[PDB]
Amino acid sequence: HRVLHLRDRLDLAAELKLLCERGPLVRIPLEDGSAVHWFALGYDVVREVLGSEKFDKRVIGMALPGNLLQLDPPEHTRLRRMVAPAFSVRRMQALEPRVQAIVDDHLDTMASTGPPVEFLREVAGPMAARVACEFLGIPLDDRGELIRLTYMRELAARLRRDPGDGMLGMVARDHGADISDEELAGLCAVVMNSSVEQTESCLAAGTLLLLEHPEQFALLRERPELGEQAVEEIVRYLSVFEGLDPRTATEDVEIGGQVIKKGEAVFCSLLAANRADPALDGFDITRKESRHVAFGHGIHHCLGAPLARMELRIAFTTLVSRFPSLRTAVPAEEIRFRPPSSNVFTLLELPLTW
Ligand code: HEM
Repeated sequence: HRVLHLRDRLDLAAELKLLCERGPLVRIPLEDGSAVHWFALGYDVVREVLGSEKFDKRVIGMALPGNLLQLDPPEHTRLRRMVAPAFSVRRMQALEPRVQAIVDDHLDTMASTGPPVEFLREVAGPMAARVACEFLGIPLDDRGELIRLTYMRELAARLRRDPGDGMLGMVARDHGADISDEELAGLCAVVMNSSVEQTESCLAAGTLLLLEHPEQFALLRERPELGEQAVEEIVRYLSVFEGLDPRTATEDVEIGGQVIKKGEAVFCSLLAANRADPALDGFDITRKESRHVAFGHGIHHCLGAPLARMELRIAFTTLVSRFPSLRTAVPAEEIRFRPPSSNVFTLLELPLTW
């Protein structure tokens, strides 16, 4: 369903805009009669689908342990409840100064190398990866290699036998016998993946978005208290996680005024839900409350959202303050974005100068 990923730079492609005009829930019977699929395109219907207990995440026509996105209740609940305490408000507050210092480290490297910089590979990527290591509690001597590769079972088993700090230590200390080596390794892999894919892309493309709106780049500098609002507006506008794994109805269920039959698959487009409403779509960090589903909704709602929200706030606020003269080293119109795919949305490189 490639149409759900068609963009014009950061905005929706006309072809996808045209599709959204067909209403927030669109029935898509396959041309071969093999199935009936649905596109959930509106904010309310996407929330209705994702909150419903009447859908599962069955495979339809690689499964890895510790991957919450491939579990349904009650197994999903069992694993999620064991890892959830790593993201409490208490734990992000304890972690904030150390994340601030990691961000400052990478912006120190940037200011010393001097311009230009390829911001994606040289700043955003490493920053996101290093924050992930700190959150996870990766031992210092493993971080360089772990990041270079993005082994995991060997790493997870060793840390499990001697709990450290961070999320992995907490999990092994409090649930050592209830989580296997492969499941702990799977958690580690998802966190690294979500950091070097989703978070890195938000950092790089969000910097571009701010640079394309220099009034707001500067506003965040003069009013850093806007950081939290800025993050919500950035993740809404970017929608780097564009479309979700299908939800299959386990029984007939009425959604958005239509009957989704047992066995039919619903594809939620976060991109469309976040962007298709022309009314209030303009990028504006002074919006006090953003209407978006950039982190999903329901039992699979992004487990890392507290970390992502804190890391992005720290990164963007510090960046605009330390580099008021930042600008793209090429015209914004020349930036390459990855072509339509179910993979995370990202630009391919971001040359910056200052
Ligand atoms: C800007 C960055 C991020 C965005 C936009 C994002 C987005 C999302 C979305 C939309 C989902 C729901 C997928 C679905 O329901 O099919 C999700 C799930 C998840 N995310 Fe994030 N994510 C981000 C960063 C992170 C980070 C930093 C972590 C670190 C732990 C993380 C861990 C997870 C996990 C484990 C799940 C699965 C939860 C479950 O199935 O119960 N993500 N993410």
